[PDB]
Amino acid sequence: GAMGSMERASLIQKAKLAEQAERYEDMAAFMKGAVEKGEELSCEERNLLSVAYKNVVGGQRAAWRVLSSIEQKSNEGSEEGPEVREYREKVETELQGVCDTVLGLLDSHLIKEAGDAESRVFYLKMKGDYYRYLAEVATGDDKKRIIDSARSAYQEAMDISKKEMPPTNPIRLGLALNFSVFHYEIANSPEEAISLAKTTFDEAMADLHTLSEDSYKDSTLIMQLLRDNLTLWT
Amino acid sequence: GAMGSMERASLIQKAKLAEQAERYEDMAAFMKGAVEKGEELSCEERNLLSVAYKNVVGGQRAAWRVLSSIEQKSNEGSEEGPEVREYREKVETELQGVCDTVLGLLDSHLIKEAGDAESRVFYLKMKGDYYRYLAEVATGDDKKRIIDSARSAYQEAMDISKKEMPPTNPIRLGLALNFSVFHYEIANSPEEAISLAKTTFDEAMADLHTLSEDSYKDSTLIMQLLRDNLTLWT
Amino acid sequence: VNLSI
Amino acid sequence: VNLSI
Ligand SMILES: C=CC(C)(C)OC[C@H]1O[C@H](O[C@@H]2C3=C([C@H](C)COC(C)=O)C[C@H](O)[C@]3(C)/C=C3/[C@@H](COC)CC[C@H]3[C@@H](C)[C@H]2O)[C@H](O)[C@@H](OC(C)=O)[C@@H]1O
Ligand SMILES: C=CC(C)(C)OC[C@H]1O[C@H](O[C@@H]2C3=C([C@H](C)COC(C)=O)C[C@H](O)[C@]3(C)/C=C3/[C@@H](COC)CC[C@H]3[C@@H](C)[C@H]2O)[C@H](O)[C@@H](OC(C)=O)[C@@H]1O
Ligand SMILES: [Cl-]
Ligand SMILES: [Cl-]
Ligand SMILES: [Cl-]
Ligand SMILES: [Cl-]
Ligand SMILES: [Mg+2]
Ligand SMILES: [Mg+2]
Ligand SMILES: [Mg+2]
Ligand SMILES: [Mg+2]
Ligand SMILES: [Mg+2]
Ligand SMILES: [Mg+2]
Ligand SMILES: [Mg+2]
Ligand SMILES: [Mg+2]
Repeated sequence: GAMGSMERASLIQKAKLAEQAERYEDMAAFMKGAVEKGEELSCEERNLLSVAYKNVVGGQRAAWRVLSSIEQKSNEGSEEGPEVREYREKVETELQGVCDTVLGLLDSHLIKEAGDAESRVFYLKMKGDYYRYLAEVATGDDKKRIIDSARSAYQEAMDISKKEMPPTNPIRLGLALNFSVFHYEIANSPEEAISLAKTTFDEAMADLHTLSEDSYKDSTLIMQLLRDNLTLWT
Repeated sequence: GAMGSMERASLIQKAKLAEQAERYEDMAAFMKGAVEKGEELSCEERNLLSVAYKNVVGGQRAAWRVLSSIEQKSNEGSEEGPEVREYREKVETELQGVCDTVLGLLDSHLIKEAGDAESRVFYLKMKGDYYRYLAEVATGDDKKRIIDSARSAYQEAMDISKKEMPPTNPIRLGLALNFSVFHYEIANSPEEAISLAKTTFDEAMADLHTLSEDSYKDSTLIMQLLRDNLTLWT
Repeated sequence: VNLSI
Repeated sequence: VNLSI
């Protein structure tokens, strides 16, 4: 624990500073240290955690995709060495390491100690996301098992959110958006992805009349992402 | 030398892959390993080196500026802890480390082994750039000396480029652009910055008639940067 | 590209 | 902001 000597409050403060500076690797390390203090995260602190690793792994994924595309071309009239595979493997292993770290945090001990529905679904969404990222690069005997670990995490979160949260809750909507992307491009189930995105969107639309103005900006943003995926998918 | 076991050609190949993937920290490490093979860099390989560290230090500088601004506000009606200073120092020390690494490469042994004017001015520009970046964050007894190390490097490059290169050479123009930024915001000499940018621009304009079409795109881009600085400065 | 959050 | 290359 490189962050073991720093106060929890200082770690949170420095995670927010890193966010303002778009230093997401630092931000993730500070929030990892904060989690390892053993206390549960607040609503605001959970968002710092997810944003940090989302951006770290997001850049790794985009780079992995660039390299995997170059690798695919190299294996088509293409001239031969091992360098492209080697560097793709380097980025891939670094990506898997970050996913393993996030999943370990969720397992020790954020998920088990989360009692309120909002936090439980939040962390189960994260668990599904980072197993999905592992599935994006998986090609061996583990792909099928990795895919089902994502499905199982996403599904439990779905069951909780449909029981404990209103249709317009931003965490419930974000979970549904990502579970539908899982169906579409991981689980080879585009019809399930389309059905979920549409029922999710429609039921949030019919519930907007209950919300106060300018207090569901995040829910609106996610409803637009659902509409964009549907436009692309249909 | 973590790159000591990799072939020089493989390092160059992987630096280009990293560039396509916008993995600039990797790109810089590959090119550092390539330099440490002991052979001189080609024109194309020099560009890989400068682009890599330019982007690495560029992100560090932007983050340092965000934090230093927050720090400045905190020292004005502002409430008090040490966290902002601590994290600003963390980014600063990491920035200085990268600058020290680049300067060490130039000193061992790119500058001394460079005989052709284009490479000599190229590396002396880099030396001025990375001493300038050290000057941007310097506040102690070393600031004045760091500033003069930048001036001395920039000045030797200027003397060579005016003797050995045409006015529209992209390296000569880029050196002049950065030396003028040095004058303006480091050396407290805005009039010198303005005079240099204008003589640089004017003498390239009068030399365009010698160039073939679509073969000075980089020189055009830099002439536009000179015109933009002048518009801002006057 | 598929959009996630 | 001052432009460099
Ligand atoms: C990095 C932290 C900061 C910038 C302080 O906050 C990030 C954001 O944090 C909240 O928004 C969350 C949230 C996002 C919103 C959709 C952003 O909304 C707007 C208007 O920008 C994106 C973020 O990544 C974050 C934290 C992610 C989650 C996502 C987590 O899964 C594990 C599920 C859905 C979404 C939920 C948690 C959103 O509530 C807030 O409600 C947002 O404020 C507004 C006006 O909506 C704020 O922009
Ligand atoms: C990263 C390498 C790649 C992308 C392959 O090339 C970067 C670029 O490398 C060359 O351009 C150089 C160069 C730059 C040009 C101004 C870019 O021009 C265009 C049209 O984009 C920006 C780069 O950072 C680079 C390598 C930097 C230097 C700079 C180095 O100081 C130590 C001095 C001026 C400038 C010189 C070296 C330029 O010649 C080329 O002439 C550019 O190609 C064209 C059409 O101009 C290419 O975009
Ligand atoms: Cl590699
Ligand atoms: Cl720190
Ligand atoms: Cl998220
Ligand atoms: Cl440069
Ligand atoms: Mg304590
Ligand atoms: Mg692998
Ligand atoms: Mg609890
Ligand atoms: Mg060899
Ligand atoms: Mg310092
Ligand atoms: Mg030589
Ligand atoms: Mg994304
Ligand atoms: Mg710049």
